[PDB]
Amino acid sequence: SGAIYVGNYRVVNRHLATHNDWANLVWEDSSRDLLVSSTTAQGCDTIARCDCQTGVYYCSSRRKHYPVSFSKPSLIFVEASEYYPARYQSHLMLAVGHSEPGDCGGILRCQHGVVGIVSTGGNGLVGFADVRDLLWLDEE
Ligand SMILES: Cn1ncc2ccc(CN3C[C@@H](C(N)=O)CCC3=O)cc21
Ligand SMILES: [Zn+2]
Repeated sequence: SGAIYVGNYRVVNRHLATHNDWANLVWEDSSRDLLVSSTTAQGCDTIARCDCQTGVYYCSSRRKHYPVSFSKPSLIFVEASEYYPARYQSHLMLAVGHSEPGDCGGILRCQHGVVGIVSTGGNGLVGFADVRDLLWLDEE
């Protein structure tokens, strides 16, 4: 579990969005496993606007923050799960690291701010849904 709070927006994994998130929906994309909803309170996170490929992510299954190298956002095939059938997920970045399904929502960050959230994994590879291209998150 986990979310990004920037301005009057909440960014979560689409498969973990609540009824309030869908009722207050701003934007969602199944192929990215992302959903953004509106909030009443101002958020404190800053989205990174960069092409960093090094950062740190939080892994709830280890209660640890791991420094990683990660790939550029790309279209990657993702196996079937209880949430989606087998499909290609876009804007996904992989790193060599530990993750389990419940780790989705854990933030990946670089020196410039929030890069993305854990969304996929397995076989010692963790996958993050990129958010750096969503420039509108920085303005109302
Ligand atoms: C985060 N993580 N670490 C290992 C691992 C193994 C399997 C899965 C399966 N999965 C894929 C997600 C998607 N973005 O398609 C949806 C939710 C989900 O349970 C995730 C995993
Ligand atoms: Zn950066």
